Amino acid sequence: MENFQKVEKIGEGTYGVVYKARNKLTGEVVALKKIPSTAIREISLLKELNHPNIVKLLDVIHTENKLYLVFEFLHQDLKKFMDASALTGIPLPLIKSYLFQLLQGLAFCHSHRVLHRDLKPQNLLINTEGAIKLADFGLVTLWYRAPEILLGCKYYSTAVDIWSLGCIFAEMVTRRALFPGDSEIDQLFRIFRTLGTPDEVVWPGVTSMPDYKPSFPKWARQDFSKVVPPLDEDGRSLLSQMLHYDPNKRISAKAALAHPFFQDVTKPVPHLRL
Ligand SMILES: O=C1Nc2ccc(Br)cc2/C1=C1/Nc2ccccc2C1=O
Repeated sequence: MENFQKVEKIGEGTYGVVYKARNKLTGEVVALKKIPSTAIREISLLKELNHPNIVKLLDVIHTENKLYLVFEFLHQDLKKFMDASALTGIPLPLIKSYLFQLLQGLAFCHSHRVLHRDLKPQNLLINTEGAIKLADFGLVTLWYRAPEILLGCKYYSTAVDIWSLGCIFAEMVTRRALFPGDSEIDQLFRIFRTLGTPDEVVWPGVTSMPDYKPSFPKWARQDFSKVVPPLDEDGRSLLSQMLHYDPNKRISAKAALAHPFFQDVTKPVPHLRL
C-alpha cells in the first residue's frame, strides 16, 4: 500500500478523500479513495461488478484500519463538463449518448441487485472516447435524492437511481439543477412545487410513509413543458416516466433503454480540455 505515490487530490468524497495516484509497482495511474467488517465483504463484492459504464474497483486494501479503495481513473467528471458547456449547452446527441450509457450501467447493476443510492454529476466520469461511467457506489447535495427516501422509506429500491438520473438528465438539458433544495424539507417541497404534492391517487401509500405529514402544503402539478424546454416530446416523455412519484411506476433502467427517445442514439465524442 506504499506502492502508490500520490499526484493530487481530485475529490473530497462523502466517505473519505480521493487522490490521483500512480502504482510504483504496476505503474498504472489510478484514483485512490482513503476510507465495520461487513464493509470489507460488501465492498469486496463490488470488485466483480464489471461493466464498461461502471468505474472498475481495482483493489481493496485494508491496513492500519485505513481502508484504501483503488479505482480505475478518468480525467473529468460530468459536473465540471456541465459547467464548461454552460454557455452553449451540451449538444443533444451527446446528452442522449450519456443518458443511454448511464442507463446501461444501471441496468447492469440493478440486474445484480446493486443500487448506487447517491448518483450526482460529481459521481459520473467521462473520458475522451465519449464514454461516461458510474462512480463511487454508496453502501451533502440532496438535489438528486428520490422522494421516497426523503419521506422516510428505509427499504427503497433500484428506482431511486432512476430518479437521480432523471434529475441529471434534466440538468444536462436545461443547464440548471432541477431541484436544488438546501434542506431535506426544502428539497421535498421543491419537488412538490414542480410535480405537485403527491396523494393516494398518484402514489398509493404515500400518506402512510414515515415522514409524510398531512400539513404538507398542496401544490398543483406544473406544466411539464415548462420544466425542461426545449426538450422534445420523446425526451419529456422519458423524463416524466423517470420522475414518477410511485417507485413501482417509475420506469426501470432496462425499459428506459427501449424508449423511442433512443431510436436515433449515437456516440459522439466530447471536446475535453484536460
Ligand atoms: O477517475 C476517478 N475514478 C474514481 C473512482 C472513485 C472515486 Br470516489 C472518484 C474517482 C475519479 C475521479 N476522477 C476525477 C477527475 C476530476 C475531478 C474529480 C474526479 C474524481 O473523483
